[PDB]
Amino acid sequence: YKLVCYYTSWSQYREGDGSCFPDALDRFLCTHIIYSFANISNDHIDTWEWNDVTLYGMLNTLKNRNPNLKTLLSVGGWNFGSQRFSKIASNTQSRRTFIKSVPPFLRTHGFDGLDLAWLYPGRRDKQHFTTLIKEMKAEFIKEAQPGKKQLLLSAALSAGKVTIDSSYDIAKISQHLDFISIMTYDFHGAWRGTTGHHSPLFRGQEDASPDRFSNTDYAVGYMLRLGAPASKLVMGIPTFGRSFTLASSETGVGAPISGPGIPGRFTKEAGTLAYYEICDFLRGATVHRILGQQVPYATKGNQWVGYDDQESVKSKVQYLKDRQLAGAMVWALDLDDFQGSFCGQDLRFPLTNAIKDALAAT
Ligand SMILES: *[C@@H]1O[C@H](CO)[C@@H](O[C@@H]2O[C@H](CO)[C@@H](O)[C@H](O)[C@H]2NC(C)=O)[C@H](O)[C@H]1NC(C)=O
Ligand SMILES: C[C@H]1CN(C2CCN(c3cc(Cl)ccn3)CC2)[C@@H](Cc2ccc(Cl)cc2)CO1
Repeated sequence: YKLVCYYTSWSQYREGDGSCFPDALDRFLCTHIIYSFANISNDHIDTWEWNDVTLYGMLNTLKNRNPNLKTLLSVGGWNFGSQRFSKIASNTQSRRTFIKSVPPFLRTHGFDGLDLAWLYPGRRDKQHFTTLIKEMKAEFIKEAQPGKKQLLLSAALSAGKVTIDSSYDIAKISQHLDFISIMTYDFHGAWRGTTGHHSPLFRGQEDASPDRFSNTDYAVGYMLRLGAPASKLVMGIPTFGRSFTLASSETGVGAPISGPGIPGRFTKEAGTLAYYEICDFLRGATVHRILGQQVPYATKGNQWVGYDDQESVKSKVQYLKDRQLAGAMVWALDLDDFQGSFCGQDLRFPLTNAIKDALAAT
């Protein structure tokens, strides 16, 4: 199995114990660590943060004592400008300048591959996305062709049925990608105005949600049916929760809300919490395992958060092993309890170690 784990470069700026640099990462935890994100500037791949070159080095030094560890650089992101990617991918000359810029940059900076994070191609970009992936892989084969270790090409793909149908030619891109990470979280399965879990494993109660699509199992089965080989499909597991402010005394799934949850102290983003912030939240909270969805929510006062814990990520690993998938993907290492100081067990990376342990289990 693969355990593909993201590190985000803006996590260095979080206050106090929230600050995360690559030298806090456990070199033996994951098989692949992906650094997010690189820019595209003047149609060339390029750095984003002022100190990316320093942080690239802190990450790649982890391979010194773990020669099996691979690193990739993820280009794009969700505040990149899909308009910007679209223009780069449709223009024949821009696309070639970008492809040609990628292997020198990865070799210069010590990376083993590129992860494409175009979030998200439009219906009008579906074929451009295929062409981009085909031509990028072709350049990687050419660059290695004299006995080099070939660079890896991965892509992070939406788990949302509407985006999958509009944006991706799954069967074609799967032939060229070394692996696909399906982003099986941030689902919006609840009726408008109500709570729901953003990463359920299955639909659960049939008469309680609008659609059958907003869950991990539907997305995985669908992408396999569309032609992604199981041996290339890496299943996303979040180390963050999505939260809501409750509008009444009701606290179950589908309870009325007035808006997103109160921001966490470190991540400062209403509607989201890192897992270590959730560990803090859990003191005084009530935890419920959602029947049929195989994941917990916690509620306290007027707050409600749907998240994954050690038990639920082991169930998700059992699921992916039953489906013979390639492994698990984790967003993100800096949202796990990487310090080991919040989740009361003294253990660093509690959620990602739980995933690692389940993948290794027999
Ligand atoms: C990422 O690259 C883009 C594209 O070059 C940069 O966007 C430019 O930024 C300058 C400085 O703010 C602006 O004056 C230009 O108008 C922008 N150009 C475009 C096409 O948007 C962006 O600054 C880069 N981001 C980084 C390095 O963090
Ligand atoms: C607007 C949504 C965006 N979503 C991202 C999750 C991560 N995902 C990727 C992207 C790639 Cl390339 C690869 C894997 N996953 C892209 C979407 C969450 C961000 C988040 C914010 C705050 C906190 Cl505390 C935790 C997570 C919640 O918000």
